[PDB]
Amino acid sequence: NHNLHITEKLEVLAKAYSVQGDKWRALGYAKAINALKSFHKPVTSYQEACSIPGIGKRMAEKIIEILESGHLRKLDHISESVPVLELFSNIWGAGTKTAQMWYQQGFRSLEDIRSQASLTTQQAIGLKHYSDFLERMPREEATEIEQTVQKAAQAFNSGLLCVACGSYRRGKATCGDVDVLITHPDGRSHRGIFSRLLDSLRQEGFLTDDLVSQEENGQQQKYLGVCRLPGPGRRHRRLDIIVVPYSEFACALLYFTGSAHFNRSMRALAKTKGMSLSEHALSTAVVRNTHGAKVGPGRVLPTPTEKDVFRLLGLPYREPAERDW
DNA sequence: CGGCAGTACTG
DNA sequence: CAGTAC
DNA sequence: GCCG
Ligand SMILES: O=c1ccn([C@H]2C[C@H](O)[C@@H](COP(=O)(O)NP(=O)(O)OP(=O)(O)O)O2)c(=O)[nH]1
Ligand SMILES: [Mg+2]
Ligand code: NA
Ligand code: NA
Ligand code: NA
Ligand code: NA
Ligand code: NA
Repeated sequence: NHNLHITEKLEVLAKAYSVQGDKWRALGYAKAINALKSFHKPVTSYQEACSIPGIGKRMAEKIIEILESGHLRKLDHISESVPVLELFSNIWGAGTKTAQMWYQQGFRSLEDIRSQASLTTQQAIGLKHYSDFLERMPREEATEIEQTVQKAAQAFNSGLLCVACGSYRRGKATCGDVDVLITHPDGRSHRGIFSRLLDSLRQEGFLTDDLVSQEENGQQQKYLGVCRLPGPGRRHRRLDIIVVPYSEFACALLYFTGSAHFNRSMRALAKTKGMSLSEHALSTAVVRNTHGAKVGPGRVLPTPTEKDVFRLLGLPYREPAERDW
C-alpha cells in the first residue's frame, strides 16, 4: 500500500458521497482508492496517475494536491450531515434514503432515532444490535456458527452440504458475519427446508432475530438474521443462509464467496462476452438492448464447478483467497 | 452519452 | 414500486 | 467518480 496518504483522504470522500446517495461517484472513488491500495510504488506524476486504471484527470488532480499540498481542500467542504448520515445508515435496514429523511426531520443521534423515529422491523433489530453489527468476529467464531447451522441442518438430512462462504471462505482473519450456503447433491432435497432448519435453530435459542425470511414462500432462497452462541462473552452475530439447488451450486458458491467487488468484475466481464453471470447460473447468447438490459434470456451454460465458470469466461481459476477484492 | 452486477425481500 | 440488502 |  504505497499510496496510503492518498487513500485515507479519498476514503473520506468516498464514504461521504456514498452516505449521501451519490452511488456512482462513490463507486468511482472506490475503484480508484482500490487501484491505489494494490499498487507497487508511490505515484509522483499526474501522468503517473492517469496511467493507473480507475484513475482519470479528476482523480489524478486530487492525488497531486494530496502529495504537493499534502491535503485535499475538498475534505473541508464535506457536509456536517455526513457523520450523522453515516451513523444512521449503519443501522441495518436503513440506507441513504432513510438516513437523509431522518436527518431532514431533525434527527441527529441514535437516541433521537430510538425515541422518535418510525422504524421498520428490520431497522429496530439493526438499532438494537447497532454496535454488534459494526463488529467483526474472529474467523474461529464464524466456524462455530457455520458448524451450529450445519449441525441443525444435517440433523434432518445428513446429505445436506453446508459451507461457510463470504469473507470466511476467502480466508480472512475476521468476519463481518457468517454466510452459509446449503444445498444437496441429490438435487432436490433442498426444497422447503428453511422451515425446518430455521425452526430447529430457533428451538435451541440460537436465532435471536429475523431480518429477511420469506417463510410463507416455499421458494425462499435466503435467510438473513441474527444469532448468538451460548455462554458468556458472546455477542449477537449476523447470519446469512442461502439454500440453492445443486444445479446452481457452483454459481451460488462463487457468488456467495465473493468478494462483492470480485463478483461485479466477473459479471461485468461476462457481459462484455455476451454472457450473463448470476448466483443462479452463467448464461451465454444473452440478448440485450442498447442500455445493457437483458432482453433475451440466453442459454444456461453447464457449470458443475467454479473452475468451469472461470474457464468459460476465459479466466485462470482463482482460489477464494485470490478473490478478496 | 450513459453504464457502472445481478439478484432477493419488504411494505 | 423504492429502498435495502447480499 | 471512470471509461468505452
Ligand atoms: O453487494 C454485494 C454483497 C455481497 N455479495 C456476495 C459476495 C460476498 O462475499 C457475499 C457475502 O456478502 P457479505 O456482505 O456477507 N460480505 P463478506 O462476507 O465478503 O464480508 P464480511 O466479512 O464483511 O461479511 O455475497 C455480492 O455479490 N454483492
Ligand atoms: Mg459475510
Ligand atoms: Na488508467
Ligand atoms: Na444500513
Ligand atoms: Na448493511
Ligand atoms: Na452476509
Ligand atoms: Na418473514
